[PDB]
Formats: sequence, structure tokens, C-alpha cells
Amino acid sequence: ICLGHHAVSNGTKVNTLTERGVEVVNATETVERTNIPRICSKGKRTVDLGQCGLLGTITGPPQCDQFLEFSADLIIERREGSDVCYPGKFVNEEALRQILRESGGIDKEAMGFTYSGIRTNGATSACRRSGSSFYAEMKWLLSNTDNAAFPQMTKSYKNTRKSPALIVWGIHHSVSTAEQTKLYGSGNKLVTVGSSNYQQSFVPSPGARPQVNGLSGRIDFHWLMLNPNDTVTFSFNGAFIAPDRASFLRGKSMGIQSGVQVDANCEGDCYHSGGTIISNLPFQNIDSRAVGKCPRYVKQRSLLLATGMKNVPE
Amino acid sequence: ICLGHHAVSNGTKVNTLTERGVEVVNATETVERTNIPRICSKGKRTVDLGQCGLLGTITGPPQCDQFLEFSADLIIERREGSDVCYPGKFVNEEALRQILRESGGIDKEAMGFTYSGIRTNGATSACRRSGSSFYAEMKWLLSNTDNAAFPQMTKSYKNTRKSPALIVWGIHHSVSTAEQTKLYGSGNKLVTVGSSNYQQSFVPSPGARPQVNGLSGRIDFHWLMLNPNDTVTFSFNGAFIAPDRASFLRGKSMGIQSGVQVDANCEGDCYHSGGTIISNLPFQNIDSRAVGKCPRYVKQRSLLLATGMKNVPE
Amino acid sequence: ICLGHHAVSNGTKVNTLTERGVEVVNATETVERTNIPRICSKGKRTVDLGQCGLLGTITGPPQCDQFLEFSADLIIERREGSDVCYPGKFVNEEALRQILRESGGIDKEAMGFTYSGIRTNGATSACRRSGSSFYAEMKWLLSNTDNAAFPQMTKSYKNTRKSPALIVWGIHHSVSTAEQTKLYGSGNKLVTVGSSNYQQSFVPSPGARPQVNGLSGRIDFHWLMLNPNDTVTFSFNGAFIAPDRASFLRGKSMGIQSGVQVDANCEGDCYHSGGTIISNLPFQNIDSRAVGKCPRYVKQRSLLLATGMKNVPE
Amino acid sequence: GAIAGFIENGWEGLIDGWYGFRHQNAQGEGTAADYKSTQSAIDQITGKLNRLIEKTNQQFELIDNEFNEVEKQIGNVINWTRDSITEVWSYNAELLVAMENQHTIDLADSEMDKLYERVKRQLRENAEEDGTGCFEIFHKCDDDCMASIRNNTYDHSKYREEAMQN
Amino acid sequence: GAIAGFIENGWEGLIDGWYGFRHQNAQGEGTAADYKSTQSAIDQITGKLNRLIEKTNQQFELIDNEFNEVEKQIGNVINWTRDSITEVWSYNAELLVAMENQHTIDLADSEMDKLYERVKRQLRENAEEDGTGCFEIFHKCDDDCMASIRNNTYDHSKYREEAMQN
Amino acid sequence: GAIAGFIENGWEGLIDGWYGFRHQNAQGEGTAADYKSTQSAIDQITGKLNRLIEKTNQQFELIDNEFNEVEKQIGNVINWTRDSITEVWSYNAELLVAMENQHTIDLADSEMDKLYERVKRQLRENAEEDGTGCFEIFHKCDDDCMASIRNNTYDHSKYREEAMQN
Ligand SMILES: CC(=O)N[C@H]1[C@H](O[C@@H]2[C@@H](O)[C@H](O)O[C@H](CO)[C@@H]2O)O[C@H](CO)[C@@H](O[C@@H]2O[C@H](CO)[C@H](O)[C@H](O[C@]3(C(=O)O)C[C@H](O)[C@@H](NC(C)=O)[C@H]([C@H](O)[C@H](O)CO)O3)[C@H]2O)[C@@H]1O
Ligand SMILES: CC(=O)N[C@H]1[C@H](O[C@@H]2[C@@H](O)[C@H](O)O[C@H](CO)[C@@H]2O)O[C@H](CO)[C@@H](O[C@@H]2O[C@H](CO)[C@H](O)[C@H](O[C@]3(C(=O)O)C[C@H](O)[C@@H](NC(C)=O)[C@H]([C@H](O)[C@H](O)CO)O3)[C@H]2O)[C@@H]1O
Ligand SMILES: CC(=O)N[C@H]1[C@H](O[C@@H]2[C@@H](O)[C@H](O)O[C@H](CO)[C@@H]2O)O[C@H](CO)[C@@H](O[C@@H]2O[C@H](CO)[C@H](O)[C@H](O[C@]3(C(=O)O)C[C@H](O)[C@@H](NC(C)=O)[C@H]([C@H](O)[C@H](O)CO)O3)[C@H]2O)[C@@H]1O
Ligand SMILES: *[C@@H]1O[C@H](CO)[C@@H](O)[C@H](O)[C@H]1NC(C)=O
Ligand SMILES: *[C@@H]1O[C@H](CO)[C@@H](O)[C@H](O)[C@H]1NC(C)=O
Ligand SMILES: *[C@@H]1O[C@H](CO)[C@@H](O)[C@H](O)[C@H]1NC(C)=O
Ligand SMILES: *[C@@H]1O[C@H](CO)[C@@H](O)[C@H](O)[C@H]1NC(C)=O
Ligand SMILES: *[C@@H]1O[C@H](CO)[C@@H](O)[C@H](O)[C@H]1NC(C)=O
Ligand SMILES: *[C@@H]1O[C@H](CO)[C@@H](O)[C@H](O)[C@H]1NC(C)=O
Ligand SMILES: *[C@@H]1O[C@H](CO)[C@@H](O)[C@H](O)[C@H]1NC(C)=O
Ligand SMILES: *[C@@H]1O[C@H](CO)[C@@H](O)[C@H](O)[C@H]1NC(C)=O
Ligand SMILES: *[C@@H]1O[C@H](CO)[C@@H](O)[C@H](O)[C@H]1NC(C)=O
Repeated sequence: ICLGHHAVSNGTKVNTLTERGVEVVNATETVERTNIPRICSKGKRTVDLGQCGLLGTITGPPQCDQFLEFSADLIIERREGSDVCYPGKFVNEEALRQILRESGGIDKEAMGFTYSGIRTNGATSACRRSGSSFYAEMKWLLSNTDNAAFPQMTKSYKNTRKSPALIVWGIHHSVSTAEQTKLYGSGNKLVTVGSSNYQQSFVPSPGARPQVNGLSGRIDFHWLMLNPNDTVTFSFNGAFIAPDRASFLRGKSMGIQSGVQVDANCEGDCYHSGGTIISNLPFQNIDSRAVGKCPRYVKQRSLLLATGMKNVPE
Repeated sequence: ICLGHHAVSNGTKVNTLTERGVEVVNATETVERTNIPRICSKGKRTVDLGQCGLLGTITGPPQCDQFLEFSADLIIERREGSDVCYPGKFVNEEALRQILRESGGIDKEAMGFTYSGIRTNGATSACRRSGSSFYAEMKWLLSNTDNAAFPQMTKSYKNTRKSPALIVWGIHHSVSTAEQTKLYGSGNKLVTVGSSNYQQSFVPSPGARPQVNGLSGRIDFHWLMLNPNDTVTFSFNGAFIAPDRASFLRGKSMGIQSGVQVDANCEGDCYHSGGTIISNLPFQNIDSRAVGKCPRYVKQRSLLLATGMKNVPE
Repeated sequence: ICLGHHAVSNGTKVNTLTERGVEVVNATETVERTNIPRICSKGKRTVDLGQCGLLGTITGPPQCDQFLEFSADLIIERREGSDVCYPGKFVNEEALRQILRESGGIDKEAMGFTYSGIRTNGATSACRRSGSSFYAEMKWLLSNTDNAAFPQMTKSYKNTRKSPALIVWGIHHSVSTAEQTKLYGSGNKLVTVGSSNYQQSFVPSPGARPQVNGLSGRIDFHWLMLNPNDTVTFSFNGAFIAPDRASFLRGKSMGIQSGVQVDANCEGDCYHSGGTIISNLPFQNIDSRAVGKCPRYVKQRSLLLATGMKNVPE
Repeated sequence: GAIAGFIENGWEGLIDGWYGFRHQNAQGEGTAADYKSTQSAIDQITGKLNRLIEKTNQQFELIDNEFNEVEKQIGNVINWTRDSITEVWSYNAELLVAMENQHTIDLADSEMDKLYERVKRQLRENAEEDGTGCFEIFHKCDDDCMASIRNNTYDHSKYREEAMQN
Repeated sequence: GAIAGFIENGWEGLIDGWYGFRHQNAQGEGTAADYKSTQSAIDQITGKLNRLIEKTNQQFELIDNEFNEVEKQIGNVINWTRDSITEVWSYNAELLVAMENQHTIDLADSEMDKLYERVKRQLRENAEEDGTGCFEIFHKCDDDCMASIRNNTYDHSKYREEAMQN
Repeated sequence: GAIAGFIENGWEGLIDGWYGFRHQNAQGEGTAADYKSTQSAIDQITGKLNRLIEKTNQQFELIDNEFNEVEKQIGNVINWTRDSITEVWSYNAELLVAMENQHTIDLADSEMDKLYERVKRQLRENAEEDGTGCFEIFHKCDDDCMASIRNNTYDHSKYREEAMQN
């Protein structure tokens, strides 16, 4: 009586510690290459920011009117998104994004700032609503008349909640020194900001910038996290974009950047801009910057795992 | 004659390349879970900073009077520690901490700055000693009289030693523009600082901050490492907290943050805030931020290593 | 008939999963220790910067006259190299270096800035050519006469190319407030800079610095990458070192820092300051900061791989 | 051990299992399959897959921005780090599979040798090793006696007397 | 090889060593232990522990602050890095132990098979393989002859003549 | 399996190959070498070297500066990272070699055992196992009959009749 093992006509070459291209009876892939070109979001509270930039949700340009108090497990940023209406940018912008991506969304709260001896309804054609408007969560403070001076004001806000308060403000940089005085009067303008953890100061800087959205002026946005029971104080004399409301983080979420469509028919936990990596495999060769819960990125296209003996034909 | 192997009634399940929960005769743990809730410091020159903040050892608030020239192998920071008496903070504070944690302690040296045409004994109730005092290693320079002007002064210090000199100074931010002139006179105040490697400048910024230690003013601390034979120069006209002494690093040390007590009865090289990890094991699941010489942090609670054959009972 | 295996008198001890110092018939080294003390550059377009600092290639001090438009696969920085003639430094200097190290070299282009109502031929004895000169790619703009005022000027440059334009400018910090007015007149001097991606501002800061190259003044260099079709605008009123030409990256290269000589007789892809690591081995114990395409750095001096059976002598 | 060694090839006809018996006697030729040897090898390969097909519960998020680039210096540190980790995982992956494949092959070779030497001991001097994985019978076993070998009931004494003579 | 295969179970009575002999003859029943087989397996397991229980001389210090948080951007890069390294070591650890356990088991199985086949060759045709790890004697060995087997002195010829007949 | 076990030592005289035969008969003493066993072991060790002597195409560049130090905070994160990766590769390297060496040794031991048991089956009852890797002949083989064993042509029946008697 003779015994032996099974074999096939066409086996699969795999690699071993000692051989390259040794044929086995059966093998299975270990590196994921199959991408689904959609954001698989089944069962997740998803917010597609679209034209609203993430930072815009805090300040409130017209594109973000529907996102002022969003709530999500999954936040999607889009290339077409803008944080701004009146040309400007955020100092420490990427830190703030990473904070907001995992915030679970934001909850707004009035800071109760009232004013006397100035204006507060400053607007622009860069922020279109009914007509010329401004950042919905901000207030553009000028001097009362077409010139005049700006009273050295002092505003404070105490965080009365058990969560850190995201505070944001703006420094306005006029096109000219003339424009700066036409708005807030002449002289050295100074904005000072401090908490029980923060310590900084700001000065405007009028000058000609290139035109963006039709305007050659810029607004400098700044932010800080105000701890519970801690107070922030704004000392200013012009060129100051005041916060109207503060922001609080709702909970927990994951934020991605993507160009593909949302799909509530598929579930996924590993995302990249080109879609969702749905896989049980330990490794992937699709995108090294995939985020969420993913197989490890490896540079190899393929790595076959033997699921059978060495294939030895007649 | 029949031969065989040994076996036991109750074995230990372990994991293999092919099986999960296979029972072997004997096994041993590979991941450390046992923490000792004390800072094991036997045979080490230890400094428990207590209420003195690490950065405070350079400037000298009252809490750090006993630590102005400390010498250590092991430095312990405490939560109750403060770097400050008069409210303020350090620019690039964490870099300086990491430097000081491994400094082996500091050695102070007079910089020999003398003055003419100003005051130098500025104090405050935030720095309590005999009465109102100041930072022991610093000097609060005002104008001679309750108002008056501040002469455009120039002070230089050359590092005469073979080691880099830690230089530190302060910018005082008054509560009001009025307070700023009451101290150093009116006009634009400017502090410029440069070496053969450094290049920066500073301006005060008066304004109302919230009250800390009873005061609404702040002091901005700045620092630089002065190379051997290189000279640093201070150009100033007010709002300037001058260094009285420079600092030199003693040698080598390790710095930790902790809330547990020192114990000179046990020896350890792996520390975390909750104590000392004493172990021979290659891995640990106690604290991923443990520092010193430690087993690798792994996320698994337990990983049993077979020290015996497969256990096969009757 | 008896069978067996081969053996030798003197074997090689190696390590296994279970034994340390087990002798095998033959073994081979796995960790590279052999360094060649030259920069192996056979077949590579190499630029040895020598006394020219890398950042100097953009601004043009006399040491970099021969490197204003270099083209390379391999860039070598030298310790003796300086980016500067008139004492000063670059803000964000190391980022710019890393950019330039892989730039493949630079291509210059006139920005076409013309002037009226000022001077433009400012020089110094720190920049020696025919006599007192300046940075070849920069222009030192003063006021027309030995005093006088500086007209609030506005210069713009649009990047007309498909590649990002490296723009660089300088802020001059005079020795005294007197010197600052002697050059650009009295009053607050302001330089503002913006693009469709950039947003910043600059002010001079006169004061006494220590003497470098004989001078106590400093020039602050700043830079930005101007995207294709995007425009940068300079708003200034003095203390401004204007760019004459912009820079464009040629392609791709690798940059190293080294103290050893170039050798076109040997080929290498793994470099460090002490030479070239030529090896097929998977690991190396020569330099952990070796760059290029290298074996992995390991801390072990030696790790012998068995290439033969266990050696069992009589 | 055995495998592609003294067994020069495998049986493409054996489609009922991994390991099987092929006999020849008076009643003709037949081929079966050993379930317990096949299942043991299969369950072990299965054990590898369950352990390698694995899910991480560790979430990672963006520290990078592909719409608006982060500052170069921090950008370069990030890429440098990401690439370093890529090298490590690419290495781990390649080694893991190569190591696992070496063991899978040897394991399947082992299970064959374990089956063979068990049949050799299942009988006695009632048979001798041909050398190529075959067992020459010196008492002419029939299709019922063959089944006794397959389901492990062949008596190593109740054919001895006869087989000893031959 | 052998182990939980043709040896259906182990002896909970054998407390003197890992591997041992259990005989039966005219003088009764007895059980001993083989030192050289036990010690070889033990010394090898010991060799694994000494190599795994290992000390790093690489010191790491804080780049983080749990009293006063560092800036978010650098904070996020640090955590991202730390977590990545955690994943690597968690992986390394799990694989190491699983790999080491597989080899430890096979090694202990190997040392048994090495002992068995050495006894089988220590005699000759003076005995035959029962199949379950037992050796049937055809010359009735006594407690002195058994000791000759245990301490490796049994003569594969000075019992042959007698045993051949049976 | 075999190796430094029942073969107490190796032959420093065998310089023609890794494995060889050493016989003694009427015509004297001789020693040869088995090419197919030697080449199989050699080709496998070679396969390990080709896979380990490996080239990365991943380029890394400076994120550090040894002429002018980068800022301390980012400097410390870089060193912390570099050191962490160093620990990983130092670990990987040490484990790789130790793992590979264990397998190399066992592989060379295996190829010997595969050769031995193939000769044992190349004959029949025409020879018996001495125990120390030697085969005692009971039909006195000569230098031509020995070559028949070496180049694998020895007949396991055309010496049987004679050898059975002895
Ligand atoms: C079309 C254009 O380029 N012209 C802009 C002009 O530049 C001049 C050039 O046209 C000319 O060829 O060359 C000149 C030099 O030789 C100049 O460079 O500059 C003016 C301002 O000096 C620009 O006017 C702006 O036009 C905007 C539309 O594009 C808009 O109408 C601006 O009005 C606003 C605004 O809507 O935002 C009007 C607001 O009511 C007012 N709000 C408040 C609270 O003050 C704002 C506000 O003053 C600014 O936004 C703050 O900087 O002004 C108008 O400024 C022209 O675009
Ligand atoms: C108790 C309190 O809140 N009052 C502070 C006051 O704020 C006003 C409010 O009380 C009031 O309800 O509302 C007002 C507006 O409507 C104000 O907000 O502001 C004053 C100063 O303007 C504070 O006085 C300080 O009190 C300190 C004790 O808490 C202390 O007495 C300060 O004196 C010092 C000092 O000790 O540090 C006195 C020093 O001799 C002097 N040294 C030098 C070298 O000049 C310093 C120094 O001038 C400052 O530290 C620098 O900023 O002043 C006193 O300033 C009051 O707390
Ligand atoms: C040798 C030395 O230390 N003296 C420098 C002097 O400091 C004084 C000390 O000598 C004295 O012991 O103590 C005093 C206080 O009690 C002072 O500290 O300061 C003067 C300037 O105030 C320095 O003069 C410079 O000398 C340079 C040579 O080392 C050089 O001659 C400088 O002239 C330049 C230049 O060449 O760079 C001349 C240029 O034509 C001019 N170009 C333009 C476009 O303006 C520049 C330019 O003004 C500056 O470079 C900008 O800051 O000046 C001369 O300034 C002396 O070194
Ligand atoms: C081939 O391998 C895969 C691995 O899971 C398995 O699912 C499949 O059934 C195998 N094919 C055969 C012939 O069994
Ligand atoms: C803030 O102040 C209120 C005063 O009633 C107190 O109840 C609350 O606990 C405080 N929060 C903290 C944590 O300081
Ligand atoms: C169980 O394993 C550990 C591993 O070191 C060992 O110390 C202990 O002695 C073992 N127990 C027995 C039964 O030998
Ligand atoms: C500093 O200057 C003194 C002058 O005597 C010299 O001895 C010393 O070596 C110098 N140090 C360095 C390293 O420049
Ligand atoms: C020893 O090992 C190396 C590994 O490549 C090999 O090149 C050399 O030929 C070996 N020496 C012998 C004796 O074969
Ligand atoms: C820049 O403008 C020119 C106008 O002709 C156009 O051809 C070119 O494509 C533009 N570049 C980009 C990418 O905007
Ligand atoms: C970082 O790596 C990505 C690819 O993952 C590359 O596209 C990008 O250019 C790199 N960032 C920098 C600073 O160049
Ligand atoms: C970094 O990780 C720690 C846990 O190790 C976590 O507590 C902390 O919140 C993280 N830092 C940031 C930036 O959130
Ligand atoms: C970083 O590590 C290098 C050695 O690789 C060391 O020389 C240097 O001092 C370290 N940098 C810092 C911040 O100390």
C-alpha cells in the first residue's frame, strides 16, 4: 500500500525564508489593493462641509451659515471649502483644524459683549447675504463717525462651563494708513489678550496686499482655549474684530479630507481622500495617509500567504 | 519498555503561530503590570522641586530660594510647583524645561551689570520675603522718580566659560499706558537682543489682563544660550527686567513629573508620574509615557511565554 | 557503511533563539562597520558649496558669486560656509535649507522692480568685491540724501511661471535710532507682505548688537514660496532690503553636510559627514544620521549570520 | 522530512483530501483520503489565518493637510517619520509572510511524515519499506484488510505468522 | 513529530523529570527519569528566557508635559508618533511570543522523538515497536537489564540469539 | 533530529562536501561526498543570503543640522523619534539573525537525517542500524557495491538472500 499527498496542475508561487517563487497548492493575498471610491458612512452622523471651510464654522462666513452648530461622528472637508469671506487667515490654523476634526461638532454661546461709543455693524461686499454682511459670529467694530477716535475699551468673558471655551478674534489690516484712521482713527492701535494661561499682544499693519475677493485688506484671526472658570480679557483701541459667541466641543469625531461622494450603503472605518478601505487584511498599499482604523501601510503591492502544502506535480 | 513525558492536572493556556489557548506545562509572564507607587531613588542625588517650578530655579521666585543652584541626577517636578511669583510666563517654555531636566542642575554666576540714572530695587507684594520683594536672580529696573524718563541703556555680558551660558530676561507689561509711563516714562519702549547666533527684539504691551496673584500685569520671560567667548548685548529704554546672574549646566540628569513620594529604599531606572517600574521583562502595560530605561510599552495586558512542553493529561 | 558531515578545527560562534556562542562551520557579517572617508560621487552632478553657505546662493554674498544659479544631483555643505556677508540670519532658516537641499539647484529671474525717489546702491565693507559691495541678488534701498524721508512705496511681482517662486527680502536693523533716520528718515517704519496664501508684517528694531564682520547692525532675511500666477506685494517705507531676482527650483537632488573630500572614483548612495557607506548589508553601525539610501542603523557592532551547520569537532 | 524527497510527486487525482492511500491488490486499484491527517493540517493553517487576518482598534487621525500644506519644517519631520514607519511595516510584512510560509510548508511535510511512520508502525514485520512511500505486503492484503489499515484497525499479529515466512 | 500523536497522553506521576521510562516485567512495575534528555530541553528553554529577559541601556526622556500641555500641533505629532511606535511594539511582542511558543512546543516534542528513536536503535531486532511509544521485548528483560537500557549500556547482541527465536 | 546526537562528531577530513560516506571493507577504507545532499543544503543557505542582503530604494534626507543646531523642542522630538526607530531596528536585526541561525542549524541537521534514513531504506534487512550513523552489512559489500549505494543503485533484493542468513 502506497500513501501520498494531493497536487494540482497550476499552483501559486510564494516566497519563503529560503526560496523565492516556490509553488504551493493554495495561497491567499495579505495586502489590500481594492479601494471603494466613496466615503462609506453607513450608521454614522456625517457632516459634509462642502463649500464651508472647517475654520469657517467658528467665525461664520455665509458658506457656513448652515454649519454654525454642527454635530457629527464624521467630518468631511472639501477642496472647494473656504474658511473666509473677507480675505484673511488663521494664525495656528492647522492646530485648530485637528482640534475641530475630532470635536464631535461645536456648540455656540453668546459672550454678552455690549458696546458704547462705537459702531458694531461693519460689513462688506465680500460677505453676501441680504446685501453686504459680515462673519455671523463676529462683529466689525469701527468708530462712530466716518472718522473720529476709538475709545480704549476692555471686554472680559468668563467661561462658566465645565468644558474649555474656544475663543476667536480678528485683527483688521487696512489697505492704507489713511483707511485705518478712516475706520478707527489715528495713532498707534493696540490689542492685548490674556488669560490665566495665555499671554500675547497684537498690532494692526496697514498696507497694500493683492486683491482677494475684490479686497486688498486682510483680517488676522487668532484663537485660544479658555479653561472652565478662567477669564479672558480683551484690551483694544481699534482694528479689532470682536467675538460675539464662543464655541464648545460636543464630544468625539473623526475628520477627513476627500473628493469622493458619501455612501450610506457601505460601512467603513478606514478612510482616505479617494475613498474607503474596507478590508480584513493586515496590510494595505492604497494610501499611506489613510486615517481611522486601518491595515498597516506597506510599500509592497502583493505578499502571498501559503494556505497549502508545496505543490509537486508528476 | 514504554517511555513518555511528564504532565500536570492544570496547565497554562498560551498562544502560538497556529493555536490560541493551547495548554502547556509551564509558562511565564512577559508583560509587566506591577507598579510601585513611589519614586525609587536609592543611590541617586535627587531634587524634589516641590512648590518650586523648574523654570523658577533660573529666575528666583521665593519658592525657589533653596533651589537657585541645585545639583542632581534626578529632578522631580510637582503639580503644585510654580515658576512665577509676579504673574507671567516663559516664551519657549517647554524647550527650556527639557534642557533643565537633563542639566544635572545649575551653577549661577554674576553678570556684573551696574547702573546709573535709574532705579533697580523694584518689588511687589506677589513676591513675599521680608516684605515685598522680587525675583532673586533678576532686577526690576524703573526710572529714578515716580515718573521721569528711562535712558537708552546698553549692557553686554561675555561668556567667559567653556560652557554655554543660559541667559534670561523679562519684559514687563503694565496694566495701563499710564502705568507704563509712571514706571519708565512715555514714548515707544524698545528692547533689542543679539549675539553671534541670536537676533531678536521686544516691545512692551500695556493693557488690562485678568488678575493673577492679585495683579493684572504680566512679565514676559525670554532666554538664550550664550556660547563660550560669545557676547550678548541688551539695548533697552524701559519695561525691562534685567538678569543679575547667568546659569551654567552642571552635567547630566533625568527629569520626571510625578505625584508620588520619594523612596530611598528601592532602586529604579524606569519612572512615570505614578511611580517606578521595576522589572526584567521586555514589555510593560503600565504607562506609555514612562521615561528612563524601560521595557517597551505594549497595549496588551498579558502575553504568556511557554517554559514547558504541551500539557497532555490522561 | 558510515555516513556523517563535515567539520573544522576553528569555527565561528553565533547566536540563536536558544544559545549564545554556538559554533557553526561558517558565518558572515550582517552589520556594516567599514566607512570610506570620502564623498563617493562618481557619475553625479556634484556641487561642493565650500565657503558659500546654502542660503547664500539665494541672496548672493561674494562667497556665492559662483553659485547663484547652480545645478546639481548632490549638494555638499561645508562647515566653513557662510550664508552672510553683512551680519544677519534667516527666519525659518532650516526649512529653507531642506527645500534647497532637494531643489536640484536654482534658476534666477529678474523681478523687474524699478525705483524713483530713493537710492538703490547701498553697500558695505563687509561685502568685498571691487571695493565695498552688497548681496548680488539684493538691493539696499536708502533715502536720496544723507537724511531725508522714504516714500511709502508699493512693489508687486507676479509669478509668471509654472513653478513656485522663491521670494526673499531683508529688514535692516540699524545700530541706533539715529542711524535708522540717517538712512531712511525718522518715524515708524513698516514693511508689509502678502500673497494669496501669505499674510505677515515687519518693523525694524535699531539697537546695539555685538560686532560681527566689524558691524553691529543686522539684516533680517525672510522668504516665501510664490505660487504660479499668484502675486506678492511689498508695502514699505524704509529699512527694507529689496529682492532683485527670484529663484526657481531646477528639479531633484540630495543635500549633505560633510568634512571629507569628493571622490569621482567611487559610487555611493548612502552618505554621512565622515564619508560614504558602501555596502550590501541590511544594517550599519557607522552613523545613525546617514542619509540617502542606506542600510538600517542598528546599535549593535556585530551580528553574525550562520552560513553553515553546527561545527562539531572530534 | 518526507514530501518532495522520497515521494517524487503528488496525486492530482486525490481531490477528496490532502493526504490519502493508494493501494493495489487482487481486487484491483483504489484511492482514498485520510480525514484526521487532512483535518489536522487544515485546522493549523486555519489557525494562522485567523491570527493574521486581524483588526486594530487603534485610531489614527490626520497630522497632515493635502489641500493646504503645513509648514515645511514640521512637514518634513512628519514625512520623515511616516516613511520610517512605512519601512518598518514593509519589513515586518515581508518577514512575517516568508517566515509563515516556511513553517506552513514544513508543517504540511511534517503531517505527511507523521501519517507515514504511523502506518509503518500500524503493522510490523508483516511489511517492509519500499523506499518511495510505499509498503510492500508479504501476506497479500485485500479490500477489507486495506480498510482495516485506513480506519486504523489492522492487526499487527493476525497476519504475522503468514507474512513472516515470505 | 511524536508527542500528542502516537503517545496519547503524559504521565502526571513522573515528577522527577520531563522524560522518563516506564517498564513492566517479572519483578513488577517501575518508573524513572532521563536526566540528559530532560536537561537538554530545560537548558534550551532557559536559553530563551535569558535572551528575552533583556535590559535596554537606551534612555528616553520627556518630550511631553502632563501638568502643562505643549502646543497642539507638536502635541499631535508626538502622540501620533508614540502611538505608531506602540503599534509596532505591540505587534513585535505578540509575534515574538507566538513564534517562540511554537518553537518551544516543537522543541520539546523533538527531544522526546530523539530519545525514543535512540532507544529503538540502542537495541536491535531484540525488540519491536508496539506503536504507542512502547517497546515489546522478546527476551524478557529484568530490573538490571532495564537499568542497562536507561543508563545506555544495553548490549544489542548479548540477548540477540535468544530474542531472534521469539 | 540527528547531527550532534547519535553522530558524536564531524569529519574534518571531508573537504569535498558537507555530507559524505565513510566505508570500511575488504579492499580498505575510503571517504566520499554526496553532491545532491550538499547542494540542497547550500542552495537553501544561499537563498537566505540573497533575501537578507537587500537594497532599499527608500531615500531619506536630513531633518537635522550638525553645523547649526535646530531649535531645541523640534530637535528633541527628532532625536526621540530617531532613537525609537533605532531601538526597533536593533531589535529586528537581533531577532532576525537569531531566528535565521536557529533555522539554518536545524535545516542542516534535517538534510543529514533525510540522507541517512534514505540510505536505510535504500537497502532492506540486508543491513541493520549500528546506532551511531553507521550501517553494518551482513553480506560484505565491496568498492563497486559501495558505489552502487552512493550513486543510488544498490539493489534491495539482489543481496537479500545472502544477507538474510547472517
Ligand atoms: C477694482 C480695484 O482694483 N480698485 C480698488 C482700489 O485700488 C485702486 C485701483 O482700482 C487703481 O487702479 O489703482 C489705485 C492706485 O493707483 C488703487 O490701487 O482700491 C479701492 C479702495 O482704496 C478698492 O475699493 C474697494 O472696492 C471693493 C469692491 O471690490 C468694495 O467696494 C470696498 O468697499 C468696502 C467693502 O465693501 O468691503 C466697503 C465697506 O462698506 C467698508 N466697510 C467698513 C466697515 O468700513 C469696507 C472697508 O472699508 C474695507 O473692506 C476695509 O479695508 O470697504 C472698497 O474698499 C477697489 O477695489
Ligand atoms: C483689588 C482690585 O481688583 N483692584 C486692582 C485695581 O483694579 C481696579 C478694580 O479694583 C476696580 O474695581 O475697578 C477698576 C476699574 O474700574 C480697576 O479695575 O487696579 C489696581 C491698579 O490700577 C490694583 O492695584 C494693585 O494692587 C496690588 C495688590 O493686589 C498691589 O498693591 C499693586 O501694587 C504694586 C505691587 O505691589 O506689585 C505695588 C508695587 O510697589 C509696584 N512696584 C513697582 C516697581 O512699580 C507695583 C507695580 O507698579 C505693578 O506691579 C506693575 O504693574 O504695584 C497694585 O498695583 C488693584 O489690585
Ligand atoms: C571699530 C569699532 O568698534 N567702532 C565702531 C563704532 O562703535 C563705537 C566704538 O568704536 C567705540 O569704542 O565706542 C563707541 C561707544 O562709546 C561705539 O560703540 O560704531 C561705528 C558706527 O557708529 C562703527 O562704524 C562702522 O565701521 C565699519 C567698519 O568696521 C564700517 O566702516 C561702517 O561703515 C558702513 C559700512 O561700510 O558698512 C559704511 C557704509 O557706507 C554704510 N552704507 C550705507 C548704505 O549706509 C554702512 C551702513 O550705514 C551700516 O552698515 C548700517 O548699519 O556703514 C561703520 O558703520 C565702528 O565699527
Ligand atoms: C485557497 O485559499 C483560501 C484561503 O482562505 C481559501 O479560502 C480557499 O478555500 C482555498 N482554496 C481551496 C482549493 O481550498
Ligand atoms: C467654578 O466656580 C463655581 C462657583 O460656584 C464652582 O461651583 C465650580 O466648581 C468651579 N469650577 C472649577 C472646576 O473651578
Ligand atoms: C514555571 O516557569 C518559570 C519560568 O521561569 C520557572 O521559574 C518555574 O520554575 C516553572 N515552574 C516549574 C514547575 O518548574
Ligand atoms: C576664548 O578666549 C580666550 C582668550 O585667552 C581663549 O583662551 C579661549 O580658548 C577662547 N575660547 C574659545 C574656544 O574660543
Ligand atoms: C563562508 O561564508 C561566506 C558567506 O557568503 C561565503 O562567501 C564563504 O564562501 C564561506 N566559506 C566557505 C568555507 O565556504
Ligand atoms: C496663468 O495665467 C495664464 C493666462 O494666460 C494661463 O495661461 C495659465 O494657465 C495660468 N496658470 C494657472 C495654472 O492658473
Ligand atoms: C510629504 O509626503 C507626501 C506624500 O506622502 C508628499 O506628497 C509631500 O510633498 C510631502 N511633504 C513635503 C513637505 O514635501
Ligand atoms: C496625547 O496623548 C495623551 C495620552 O498618552 C493624551 O492624554 C493627550 O490628550 C494627547 N495630547 C493631545 C494633543 O490631545
Ligand atoms: C540629537 O542627537 C544627536 C546625536 O545623534 C546629539 O548629538 C544631539 O545633541 C541631539 N540634539 C539635542 C537637541 O541635544
